[PDB]
Amino acid sequence: NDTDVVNFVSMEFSLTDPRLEPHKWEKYCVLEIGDMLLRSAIGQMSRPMFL
Amino acid sequence: QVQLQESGGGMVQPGGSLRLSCLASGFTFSNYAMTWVRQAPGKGPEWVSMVSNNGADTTYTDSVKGRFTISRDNAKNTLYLRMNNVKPEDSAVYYCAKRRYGGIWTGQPTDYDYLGQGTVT
Amino acid sequence: QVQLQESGGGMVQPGGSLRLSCLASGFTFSNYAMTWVRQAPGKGPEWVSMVSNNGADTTYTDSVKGRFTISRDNAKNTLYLRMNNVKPEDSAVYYCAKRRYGGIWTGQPTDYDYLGQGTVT
RNA sequence: AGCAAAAGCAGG
Repeated sequence: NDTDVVNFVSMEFSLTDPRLEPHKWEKYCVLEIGDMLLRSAIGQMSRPMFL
Repeated sequence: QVQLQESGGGMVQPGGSLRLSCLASGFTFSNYAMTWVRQAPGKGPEWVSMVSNNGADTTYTDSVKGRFTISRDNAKNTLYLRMNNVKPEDSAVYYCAKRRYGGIWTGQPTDYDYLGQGTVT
Repeated sequence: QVQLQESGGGMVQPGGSLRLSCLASGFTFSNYAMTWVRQAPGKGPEWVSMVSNNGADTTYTDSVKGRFTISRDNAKNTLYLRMNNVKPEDSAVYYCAKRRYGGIWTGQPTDYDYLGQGTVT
């Protein structure tokens, strides 16, 4: 039937860290995937990358 | 005496091209490697490119690969830089400088001489 | 009275961009379709683009598809054309004109009005 | 585990 649920897993990359707002997700499962070297007007940010 | 006067800059539109020229006089040109180093208003300078004496060993920043092409002509003792696909963040004052040594990798990018001008878009 | 004065042209380098503007006055702008037509020195003009009254139906020449973008603003009663990836052969004198009808496909591209300027690269 | 709800999926 059309009503039925289908389940799956979803991976969407993310810069902003968790633990700033751990209430927003009680459901996520955050990994670390290293750095991405963002370029700001001065220097380089080099923030980590989480998934 | 050693002086570096650059030109060719001006206003352009995003996604365009520009051909920066640098004329050096006063020293032995073919012996020393050359560098382009830019500075955005507010942020300290960042090296743009380093080019060899032979013109065969060239190196660019991690954010400008594929968009830029540095070269030099030893006859008129001059330095050419072709900037294509100008991003809005490349809007800074560009600088032409003459390396301490004749190398490119020996030592971190720092210079010991004067400067000319640079335009902004 | 009806007058078409255009500007925005100039020198550029191959692979750059250009933004041509055309200001028309004296008639009802939103009613009539508009056309950009260029002319190379020596060859009769060739139509570049035809733009609708709604600004939704646009058509370009078979050799400028993907490189150009025509648009219009009804407030100032003006016509804009953004050219990217300037080929060396697109170097011609551009013409801004106001179609006989408010349509694009009804009838072959020919105009009955005045002209401004067009630059060359 | 999840989805989402005053009941169902998470295969038959």
